[PDB]
Amino acid sequence: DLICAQKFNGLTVLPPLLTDEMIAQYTSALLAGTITSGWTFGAGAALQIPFAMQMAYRFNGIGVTQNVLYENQKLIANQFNSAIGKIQDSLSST
Amino acid sequence: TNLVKNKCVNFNFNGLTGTGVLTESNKKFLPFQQFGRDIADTTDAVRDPQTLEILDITPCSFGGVSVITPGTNTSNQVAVLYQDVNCTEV
Ligand SMILES: *[C@@H]1O[C@H](CO)[C@@H](O)[C@H](O)[C@H]1NC(C)=O
Repeated sequence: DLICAQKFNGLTVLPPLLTDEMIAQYTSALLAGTITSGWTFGAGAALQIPFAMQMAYRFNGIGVTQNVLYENQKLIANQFNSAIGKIQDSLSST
Repeated sequence: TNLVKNKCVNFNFNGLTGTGVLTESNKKFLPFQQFGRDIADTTDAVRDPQTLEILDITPCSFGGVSVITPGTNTSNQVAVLYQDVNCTEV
C-alpha cells in the first residue's frame, strides 16, 4: 500500500502533532462554549447564558428583533433539528 | 544459504536481490508466479524457491533521530526519540 512502500525509500509520514482524538476535544470545547456561553468565551472567561437567550442576540445581530424568536421558538426548534438531520444524508448519501 | 526469518538480512532469491525483513505471509500466489509487488513497483513479497512459501519483504526499519532537549542552558541531559521503530533495534 502507500503505508510502507513510500517508507521503503526514505519517504516518511510523520504523525500530526495533534491526534484526531485531541482535535475532537477542541471542536468539543469550541462547540461546548458556543452552546452554553454564547460568543463571550472568545473574548475572555466564558459566561453561561440561556441558549434561547443567546439566539435572541444573534437575531439582533441580523436585524430581526428578538420578539420573533421568543414567539417562534418552538417552530425554530423544529426547523433547526430537521435541518441538522438532512446534514447527515447530505454527507451520508453523496 | 540458510534462510533468515524475523531478522534484517541481505538476500538473494533466484537472482532477485535486496535487503529486508523476511517473514511468513498469507498472500496467495498462483503456481507459475515468482514475485509479488506493491503499488510502488517495489519488490514486496517473494516466494522461497526451495520450499514454496510466501515471504514478505519489509526493509529494515529506519527513522529520524530526534534529540529532545531543554535548553542547553538548563541542562546537558537529552532524551533521544527514535522515530517510528519498535523498541528493539536500539
Ligand atoms: C515494541 O517493543 C515493545 C518492547 O520494547 C513491545 O512491548 C511492543 O509490543 C512492541 N510493539 C510492536 C509494534 O511490536
